[PDB]
Amino acid sequence: TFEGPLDLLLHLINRLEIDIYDIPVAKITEQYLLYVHTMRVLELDIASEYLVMAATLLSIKSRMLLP
Amino acid sequence: TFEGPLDLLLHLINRLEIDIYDIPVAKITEQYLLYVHTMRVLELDIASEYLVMAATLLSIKSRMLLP
Amino acid sequence: MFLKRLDVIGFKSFAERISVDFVKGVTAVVGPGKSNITDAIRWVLGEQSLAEVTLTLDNDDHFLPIDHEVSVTRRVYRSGESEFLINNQPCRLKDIIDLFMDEAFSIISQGKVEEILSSKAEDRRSIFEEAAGVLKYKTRKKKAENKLFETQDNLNRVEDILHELEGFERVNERYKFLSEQKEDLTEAKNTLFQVIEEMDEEMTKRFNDTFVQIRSHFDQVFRSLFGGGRAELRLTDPNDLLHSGVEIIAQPPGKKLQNLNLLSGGERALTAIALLFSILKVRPVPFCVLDEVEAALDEANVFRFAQYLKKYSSDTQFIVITHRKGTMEEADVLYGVTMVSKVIS
Amino acid sequence: MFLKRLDVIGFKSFAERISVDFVKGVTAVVGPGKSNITDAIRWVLGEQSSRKRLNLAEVTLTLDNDDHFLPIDHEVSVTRRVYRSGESEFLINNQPCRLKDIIDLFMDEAFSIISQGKVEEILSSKAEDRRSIFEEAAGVLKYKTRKKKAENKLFETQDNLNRVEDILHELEGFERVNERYKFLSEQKEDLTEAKNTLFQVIEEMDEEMTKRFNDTFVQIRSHFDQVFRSLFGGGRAELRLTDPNDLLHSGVEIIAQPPGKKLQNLNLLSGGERALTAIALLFSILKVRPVPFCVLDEVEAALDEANVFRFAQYLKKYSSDTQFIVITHRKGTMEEADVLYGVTMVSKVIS
Repeated sequence: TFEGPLDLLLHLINRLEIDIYDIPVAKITEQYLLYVHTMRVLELDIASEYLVMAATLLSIKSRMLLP
Repeated sequence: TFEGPLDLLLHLINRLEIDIYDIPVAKITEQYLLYVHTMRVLELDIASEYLVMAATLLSIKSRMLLP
Repeated sequence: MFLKRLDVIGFKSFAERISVDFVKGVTAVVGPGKSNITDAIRWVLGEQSLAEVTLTLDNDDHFLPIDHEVSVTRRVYRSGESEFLINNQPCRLKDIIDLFMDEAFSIISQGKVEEILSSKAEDRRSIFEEAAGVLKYKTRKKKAENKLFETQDNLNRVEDILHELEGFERVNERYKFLSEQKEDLTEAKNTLFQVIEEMDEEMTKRFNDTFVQIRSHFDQVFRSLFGGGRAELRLTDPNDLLHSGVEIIAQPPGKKLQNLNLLSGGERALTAIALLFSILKVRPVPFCVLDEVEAALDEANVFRFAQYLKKYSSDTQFIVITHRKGTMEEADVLYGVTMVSKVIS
Repeated sequence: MFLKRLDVIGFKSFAERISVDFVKGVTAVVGPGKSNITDAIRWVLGEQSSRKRLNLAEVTLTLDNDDHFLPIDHEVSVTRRVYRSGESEFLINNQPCRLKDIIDLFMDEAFSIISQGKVEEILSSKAEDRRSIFEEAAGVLKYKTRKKKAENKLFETQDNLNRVEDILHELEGFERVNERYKFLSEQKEDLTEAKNTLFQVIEEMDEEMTKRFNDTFVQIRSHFDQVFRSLFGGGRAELRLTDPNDLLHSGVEIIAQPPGKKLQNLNLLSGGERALTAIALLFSILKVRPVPFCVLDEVEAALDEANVFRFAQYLKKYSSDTQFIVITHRKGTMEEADVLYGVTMVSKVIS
């Protein structure tokens, strides 16, 4: 038992999606689409959280320069 | 210009932290500690988000089994 | 989750306790003063909205089971104070959300259905931005920018010393480094806007990926109700998406593809009901109430609409209030409400 | 961000408009009926806290309207009304709005509002529930929510297995059966593998959650002792842990020895010592998860002078951090203040 809590639930979550939707064919279904949206919007939001924190340190580091 | 929006702001964010706090010595400061907390709590929360979604697909896949 | 019950005392038209027991899925309300039950929940939830002695309090209770049975109850007086109680212990309002965000319910009246159709097609996209889940990005992106101008102004303030420094051991070692470091800083800055681009690409990619889905169901649901015609949602300024607008065009059977309103009728009604079933497909919610919405529809219309909810059951909990026949017998459980007001089956 | 102003009409003791202009950082309020200004913001904000005027040398009133000038990164007006019957309205920049709409830039915690009772709210509470305050500063509550639902979600996937184990024994015995059973137990075996490792994940995450908890808990300990001295000058101050392990549901004791009396239990300390310790505690929790709004409602009234000084000192120094609006009759703060508004009972106010 090793690596992370996260990537291991990535090995996982990925393995599930395929086992439900991406099973032979990969059939697009109303609640498949839903599934991707909920997931694909998240990543944008997480990214936007690291986006705010990134700009933040910049203003901070921008600021240490000068008195 | 390539790879991701994310990892590229990881190359970045990492490069900033070091340039502010981890500059010679690496001096632990009140607002350094703050910085790590805000960051280190996030990852837990993000992980906990993929945690809920992981368990979800499981109940779903658990469910396709049976009628 | 699925609402158990509503306790009602002293609210608007409500004299006695009249408690309402609220099945899972479909539920119903009849009257010519009945209208006020939505308002109750609407109010308890916190969204906007002669023969007996006047009253100084109003108390409404939400039985509402979650994954336990969780009571949400709200009071007001003259002077007057207002209290908040989860499972009958007094609480704060931020405290109301919680399991709400860890949107939620939709509350639909005849006016809201005009709220939409009327609104200048600019602001309307907000409804799609919301379903495209793209609003959160837009917030943080916005603050990262306001944060970015900060780091910017500090550069300008830095550019200033750099020219003053055009000329002991102090100067050269600093200037060598100062412009060394600032050069590194504008590199960071640059690529952040880079990032906003890509994220704006995904934001829009996110937007119309969803916008396309809402289009499909809009036309597909339109027919299931009108039987049929074409329905599309246009885009004013196809590009400039983030601030672009959304037109709504519908041709009910008969009259050709043309503009809403000058359609008139309860056609212009139906199209929106059609629209709403479809937005509900992309970001669904397990609470839906409908306040006398089908009153412009003719029968088989009223049927097909009522049909849609008949079929929309296992999805979300539906409480619709109307005097209409199509729904009433196609309903599950009815409570009569008659003006002071009273109710039961 | 930093509050610009408060408009006040018809609220509790407030007859006329009395508008309050609210500097950035430190600000002040004097009186023997002044107490009601915190309540205003407290109420306009929506946190818990007659409610409209009625004063008998003047005609009773059926509305109450309070306005928050409050500039954000624009100048954003937050304003709240109530009547008999009565309706209540909500207006951002004087256009009517919903309440979920209130949060927004609030979460995309926030402010702290501190009265004498809240300072008892803490000290009294059975040391079990107290940890909530540290869980909150350790930012560990969100995990706890989602973890909780993932578990409730996990029992689901569980029960379906049991329901699956049932057919599997019924299937102990055409072409249908063998192909299915071979696969059924093939798949269920894979499923309990998924399930198992999820709890695995909750462990690690619970390790981080607690790692998260006391990493923060340790910081709040340092400042608690360091701030205690800066006020008492000095003694020792520690926060214990009942059940050191079992952390997630463990408790937190608060022990303090002010100068003189030895290290011993709060309350039986008595005084405005038992007061001060909490003010000390609070400056320190404020260090780990700070907020740019702090109000203090007549909090220093048990402190003696140099105490009142050092406390008031602390805010004198706590300026560039957050905006401070403290309300008191106390002298230490009043001259160490920045800007005072007098409030005198109907009530009236200005400098």
